[PDB]
Amino acid sequence: EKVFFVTSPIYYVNAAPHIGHVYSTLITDVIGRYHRVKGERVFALTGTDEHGQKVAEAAKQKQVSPYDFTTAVAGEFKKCFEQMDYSIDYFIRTTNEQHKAVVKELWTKLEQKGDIYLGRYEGWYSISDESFLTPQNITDGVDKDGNPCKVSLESGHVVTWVSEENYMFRLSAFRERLLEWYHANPGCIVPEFRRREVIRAVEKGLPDLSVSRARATLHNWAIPVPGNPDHCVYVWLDALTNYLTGSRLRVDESGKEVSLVDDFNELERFPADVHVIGKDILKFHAIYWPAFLLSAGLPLPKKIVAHGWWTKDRNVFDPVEKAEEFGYDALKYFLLRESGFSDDGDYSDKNMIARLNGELADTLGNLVMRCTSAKINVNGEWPSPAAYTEEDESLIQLIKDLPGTADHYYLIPDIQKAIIAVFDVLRAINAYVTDMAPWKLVKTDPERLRTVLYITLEGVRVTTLLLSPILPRKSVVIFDMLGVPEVHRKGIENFEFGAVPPGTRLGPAVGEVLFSKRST
Ligand code: MET
Repeated sequence: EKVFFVTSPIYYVNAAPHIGHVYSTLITDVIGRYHRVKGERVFALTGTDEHGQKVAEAAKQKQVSPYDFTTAVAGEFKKCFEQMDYSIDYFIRTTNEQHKAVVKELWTKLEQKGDIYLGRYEGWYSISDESFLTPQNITDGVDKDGNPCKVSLESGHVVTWVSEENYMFRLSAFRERLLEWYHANPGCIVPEFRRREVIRAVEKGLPDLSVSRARATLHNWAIPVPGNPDHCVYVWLDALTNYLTGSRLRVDESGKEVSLVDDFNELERFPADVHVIGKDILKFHAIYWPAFLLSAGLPLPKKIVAHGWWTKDRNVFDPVEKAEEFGYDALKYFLLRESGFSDDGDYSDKNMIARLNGELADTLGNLVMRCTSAKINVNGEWPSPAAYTEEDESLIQLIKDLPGTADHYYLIPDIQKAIIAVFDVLRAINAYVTDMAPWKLVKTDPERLRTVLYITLEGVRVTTLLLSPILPRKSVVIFDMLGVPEVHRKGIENFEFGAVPPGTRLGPAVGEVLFSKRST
């Protein structure tokens, strides 16, 4: 039993935070939140990648010091994430002095294992991606000036030739072990088609990887190689090490770091159970990272999950403005509902309003009000049910199964599928409620209404619970309206049908609603 350790990528600070980072961190936040709902220990991690030529040259373009630049843009990332209302346990910065120490330790470990030698890298590089590319991954294109140039096929950013004496890591020696790893743990990369991609690439063969650069090239904005101050550590080896650092940091409740433990086992976080990443940074996490860890004699992460978006890029979205307009919880819902493992996503205002109105308001919202309405629930309490009809049983079955199903989806992790599963059950509850016409039963048959109302109430409680990682603020409101005690708002014990007893009283009236419909 360990601390469930989930991470987001750490984002370059060349520019202000935008939708892409918010999305990536959201996914990390949800996975964390679900596992806390199951009553597990969690450590969710996010932060900023502050070294390198890319970041240095952005600070240069704004005619400001790297220290001041990175610190300002970091504060912006932090402000954005506080504003987005996540439940992240720590925000790491690669400029952190304890992080630097961890990198040198890891470097020293790889060096002592014999896996680092002085060689040369002569070949193409994308500064914007901080990525080495072979000639098969470039093509002709254009720069900001409008001259003919070479560009990455990965991303379309400008590439440049590099010929440097660099320290090299023996990546080629780890090809077979990475392959054994991919096959022995077929869940280790998600979604499955990116697992195939990684195997195909490693199958083809692996060159050694440049893990240092000449200090002139990086404008001295990087961690020096231990025992060689002429060289700086590759920004990506620096960056990937944040996962290790984060796993070794004791943090106060204020969120500030206060100690770096010698040994990761001390905090029971490492290795990560899930690395959330974008599709643009797959090779670093599924090829380079496991190879460093194997060299270092460290344990590998359990899962890498690579979503359909980019970690970084240029339907314009200031996440905070859209949240101020449509709602924080609803914006998160929409991003998680609309985004599959691809770019097949419609983020138009039209479709956002359709989903807000269609699902959040009409399906979930309406259901809460019906089962809490003074009209239908005249006693304002959880009634004790009478005998169940077959129709009752069928809905009860769906509700009884929902947690196990949603659980598996959350553990893939495929949040979209989890959301869809909950809402399938919400549609079912509405259909039942339409059939039973409890408004009519209030007069006709109060005993039958007890049964119908209780099942409805319980369907709403369980669905809301399983949606609580997605709608953290609104789940609280729903629970308050239903009058569910705090103790029952968490824990797998409360995944069970019938956890909240008959006679529980509902919360007081607000009459403000849950999700107001936006005009079309
Ligand atoms: C260890 S994850 C580093 C990710 C990189 N800074 C990016 O924004 O893509």
